[PDB]
Amino acid sequence: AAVTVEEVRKAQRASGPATVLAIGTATPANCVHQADYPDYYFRVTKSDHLTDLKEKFKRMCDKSMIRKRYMHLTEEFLAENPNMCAYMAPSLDARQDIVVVEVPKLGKAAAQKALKEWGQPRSRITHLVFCTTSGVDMPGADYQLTKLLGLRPSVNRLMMYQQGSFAGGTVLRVAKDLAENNRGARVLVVCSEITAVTFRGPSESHLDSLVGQALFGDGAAAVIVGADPDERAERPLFQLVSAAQTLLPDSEGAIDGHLREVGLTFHLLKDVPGLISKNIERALEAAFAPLGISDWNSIFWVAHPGGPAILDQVEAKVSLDKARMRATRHVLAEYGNMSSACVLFILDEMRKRSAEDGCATTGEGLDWGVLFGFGPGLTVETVVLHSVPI
Amino acid sequence: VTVEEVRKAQRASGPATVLAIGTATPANCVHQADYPDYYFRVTKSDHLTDLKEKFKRMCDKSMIRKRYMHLTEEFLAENPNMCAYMAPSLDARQDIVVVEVPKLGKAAAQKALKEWGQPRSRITHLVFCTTSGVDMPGADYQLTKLLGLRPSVNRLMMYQQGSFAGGTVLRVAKDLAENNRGARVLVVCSEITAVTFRGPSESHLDSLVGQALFGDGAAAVIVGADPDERAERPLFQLVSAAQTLLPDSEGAIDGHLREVGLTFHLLKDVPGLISKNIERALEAAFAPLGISDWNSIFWVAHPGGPAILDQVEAKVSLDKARMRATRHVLAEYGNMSSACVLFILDEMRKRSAEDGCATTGEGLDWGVLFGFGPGLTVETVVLHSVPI
Repeated sequence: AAVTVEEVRKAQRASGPATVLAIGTATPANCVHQADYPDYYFRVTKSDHLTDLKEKFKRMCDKSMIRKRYMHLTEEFLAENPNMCAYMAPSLDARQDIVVVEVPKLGKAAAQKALKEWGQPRSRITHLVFCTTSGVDMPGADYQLTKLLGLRPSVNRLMMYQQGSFAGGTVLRVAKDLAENNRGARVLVVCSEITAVTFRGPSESHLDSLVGQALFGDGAAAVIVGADPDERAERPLFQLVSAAQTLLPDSEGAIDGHLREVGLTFHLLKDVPGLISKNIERALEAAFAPLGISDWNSIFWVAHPGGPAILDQVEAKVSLDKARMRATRHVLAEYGNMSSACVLFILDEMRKRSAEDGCATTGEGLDWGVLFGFGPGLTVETVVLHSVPI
Repeated sequence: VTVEEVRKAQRASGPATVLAIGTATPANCVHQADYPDYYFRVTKSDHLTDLKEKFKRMCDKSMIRKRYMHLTEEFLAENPNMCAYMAPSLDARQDIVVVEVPKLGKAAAQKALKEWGQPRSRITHLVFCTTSGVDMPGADYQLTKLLGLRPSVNRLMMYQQGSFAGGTVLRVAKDLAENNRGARVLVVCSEITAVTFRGPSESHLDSLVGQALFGDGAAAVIVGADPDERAERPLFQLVSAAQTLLPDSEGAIDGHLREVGLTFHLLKDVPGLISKNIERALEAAFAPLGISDWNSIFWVAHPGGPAILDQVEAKVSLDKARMRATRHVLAEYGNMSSACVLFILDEMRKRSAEDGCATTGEGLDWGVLFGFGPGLTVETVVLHSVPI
């Protein structure tokens, strides 16, 4: 009645670009070393008699380029739940009972670290973006995390369920609009993935699911995003310049994922590394041409480590310097494939190594960077990042 | 090129505007007057006469005249596990909704896109919201294919949201259309009850009441900033958007996706809790605008149930005409979860047209859209009508 909508819009809106104010990561305590996983996995699933199948899983884990992973699932638990140890056995209820609890709990550990580095009180958080691919529930994990952290009972929550490995970029793309369109907004972004929904025994008939057993790991990464940082009170890490999403052509059913009574099952049709390599440059050009940037070796890289073959085939297609994917490959080695949370681990790794290596910026000395998310549909999320002087 | 130069050229200017609304439902229509007989027949529960009497009272007090349901008596005959109260059936239910949910959303999206009149290539964002099943790639991907939208459309997949997500999608579309020059957000809420349909159980009347209220439907809305005065005709403006959790409302509405499907659980007094807090939500949204006469703003309230509307309307002594659109959608469609408030929007502007009302908001200037759902979550969207 007093103010007009244009006056509200003018007042409501923020200035400046969405900025990463803090990054925090967390994993389950239980740590499984990749060198020992073929024996561990084949023992807990009672499959040591399938010798030829175990030999293939050994080479699978050898090619994985993963040194270790963290998993909430323990041998003691798995001994009590043979329905989650067989390849195809009704067990979704058992799996949901775990993830609907542990996924929010692990996200709290990651967000607690991000908030402590942030230094501001939780009460300043105005937006919560929670993303997971491990189970669904109502109220969602976003509700669980809010209660666990004690966030304001008016936080604008966004719950990303069953998204897939590309959601790491989707959450940044979402946070970018939330922080930039609302003046004092402070967005807590949380990705949390626990493999208890996809863990299952081996089968010589469904080898695509076997690679998942060699790559998927548990973990959560939290990020605090906001525009117009408070100087001397907040420490800008990266800037979210732009975000785009796209579907690669001829990639229709490349990676399918179905939530059934046997839990979450993944199905691999078509060459995923090849499909990404053939089109990565086109994604790079769409995001950096209006920027006047052509040298793909002049920008710091953040790529979802879906598998070592994806990294190799993209690094070879565009002739990347082997230092550009150093942070990406490092996270894959110490954590495995953690689905959406992976790209947020690499961000934390890149900035951590940069400050420890005396780089000029948080982006390995470079100014501009690119963040790639890869997942079902052959969806590619592309986020143009910018570093901050160190 | 510096980041600041990007930000200035990349963000939109005016307020987020609803440019079109389209709705769609399954063909099969089921009349509330016959549902007690039908429901207890297909579920083979006619031996529970005392229960059938309770259900009949549920349906008669529901203020629902008819509902649309993809589930047919023929299909239910071939799937007795979905007619039982608790029997393994998630695979069967998923097989339906992963296919029909995007398809029903396509029917509504076609309508909306037609009224919009612009080429489908101009759609830059897609927000897909459903509580009926999950899949990878999600329903957003299937709809992108079905509609022929551009690859590179920015998709947001809202799975397993609940009955408050009608407001959620608007909140999302608002920030998307306002921060990005040229963005045109296609918003689709699509719900199908084949994931919650189940037989009756004397020990769980709360699940039984869901069987009397929930219905199928999809609604599409096209949201954009800075409309084209020539090619585009605005319908509503999204001024603000806010979500909040209601105190002492823990466990009021729970929903679990299990091997027997999606089961709903009811604790506490949902209408009493929403009525007890509705005035705080109004004041929080409208006090900074100088508004305090709830009778002089149009209303779009999620019709989670008749009691909710009655008790909210009684709390603020609402002019009974303020809920006519909400209650009509409830009567003619039932509780379609997230899509409800969008159906109500469409019925508001349409009734506003054939009535000779000065605005799309029943002649009024400012309005409120409420979404109610699990966590006792309340979404509050402040709207502004458009002159007719």
